[PDB]
Amino acid sequence: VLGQPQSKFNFACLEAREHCKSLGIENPVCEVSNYLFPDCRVISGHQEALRFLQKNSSKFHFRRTRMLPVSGAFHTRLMEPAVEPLTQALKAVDIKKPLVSVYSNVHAHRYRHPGHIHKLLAQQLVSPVKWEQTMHAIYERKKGRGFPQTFEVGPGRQLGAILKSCNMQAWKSYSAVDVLQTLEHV
Amino acid sequence: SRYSPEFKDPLIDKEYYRKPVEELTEEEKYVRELKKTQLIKAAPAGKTSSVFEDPVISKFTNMMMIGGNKVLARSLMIQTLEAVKRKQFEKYHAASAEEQATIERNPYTIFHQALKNCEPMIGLVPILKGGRFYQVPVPLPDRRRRFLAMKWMITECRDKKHQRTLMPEKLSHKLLEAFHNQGPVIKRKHDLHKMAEANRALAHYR
RNA sequence: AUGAGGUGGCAAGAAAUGGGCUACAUUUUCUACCCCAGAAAAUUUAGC
RNA sequence: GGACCUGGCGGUGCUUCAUAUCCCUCUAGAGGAGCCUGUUCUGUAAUCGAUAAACCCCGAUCAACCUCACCACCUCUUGCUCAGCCU
Ligand SMILES: [Mg+2]
Repeated sequence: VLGQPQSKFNFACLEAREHCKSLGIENPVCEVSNYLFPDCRVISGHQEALRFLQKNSSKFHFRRTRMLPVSGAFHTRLMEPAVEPLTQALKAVDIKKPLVSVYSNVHAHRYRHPGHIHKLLAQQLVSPVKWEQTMHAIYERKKGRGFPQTFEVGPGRQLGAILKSCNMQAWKSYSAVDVLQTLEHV
Repeated sequence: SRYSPEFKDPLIDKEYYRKPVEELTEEEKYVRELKKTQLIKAAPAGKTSSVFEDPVISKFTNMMMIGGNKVLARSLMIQTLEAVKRKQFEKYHAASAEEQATIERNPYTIFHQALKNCEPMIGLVPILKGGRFYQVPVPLPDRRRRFLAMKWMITECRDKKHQRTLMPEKLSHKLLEAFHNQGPVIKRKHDLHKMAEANRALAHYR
């Protein structure tokens, strides 16, 4: 959902839940799942709530609405059954101290002590992704000061567009690694 | 101000000075003699004795300017003029023999007439007397309406609904629409003339 | 002892309001240049 | 008691105009987003606290086992200098 300045997100989620309560289901789920860049979020939950939001976008002041091609509502309490499995698999693994500053998604700050990554990697499963906060925490600085180079190591260029929306100046020094073709045959 | 009160504004009109002394009236002779004694300010960058100078287009360019970037504003103005000229030439080449006599190809004439077609003569003045705001009709001065036409044209061309359409192209289209008494600026003039007719009973508050 | 030291503990939550820091683009952005190029995509606070 | 003089009216209303401050007029923000925050309330035995005095190691940034303040236990003393005290 891409909102405008007059868009109220928690409010619209509230009516999206009222609709499903009126229909009648156990504890309807509809909350912001991803904060990507200003006024753009990803809502997650039951398809009825998302359809309500899509059909009442005009009332909710949503400029654009696009259903993601994903299996289900990620980053919500609906994914709770997937927490206990992952935890066990992470229990055996010995996580060391990161050599570089690795930023988290649950609270959008650097991982400090290695013994807390174990539970943060599981809370990330059922917590919203704080991408905008992470971008601020990495690139926030005074006007005029230089920005670091940015490399998107992986498929696609979505993070490039998100960074462009978040910080234009940080985006000026952004580049993407081509994983579909290579200029030179090494 | 860095000019003393004695300093007077200069007169750049070139043909005024070539006026024969015989034509000069006694009052005009007196003022010409008086200006001799007065101190004159340096002519500002801008107006010139050029025969192609147009104060209306200069004011429009200054009103489009952002952050003092006058080069870009003049570039946009000349691009708009060229676009209007080329559109009129294209429409002229494709017109019938009798239809070519009523097709104006002078961009300056089109610009002036389009701005004149958008000038409102009456406006409103917010006035709160009884604790509630009251919009009262008032006759607009000539300068006020000349300014309002320009401001409405520029604001209409600055709307965000026009996505990625460059300013010269939008401005030429709006100018050619207003030349024919069409478009949203003419409608904004009409909706002001109507909303001031709907409150002709409030003129008694003036 | 209103002086000097040892030991441990002290981690806080809610709204309602005020301020501050960041990006916010087509009159834009990147390269060459420093201006004739190529690509991308309502309230209210101040001032004159 | 007759006639007259000066008035004041800390005067009251209207009439005409000077009628500038202040509105209206012009420009740019602020209503959005993410943070940190001042205040207020409530809480604990305790203080939510302050870094010309910590940590940092692109930029910043939280407690730091810091440190001064505070709570609970204690200890030093004629001691630094006829001492000492950010009362
Ligand atoms: Mg505390």
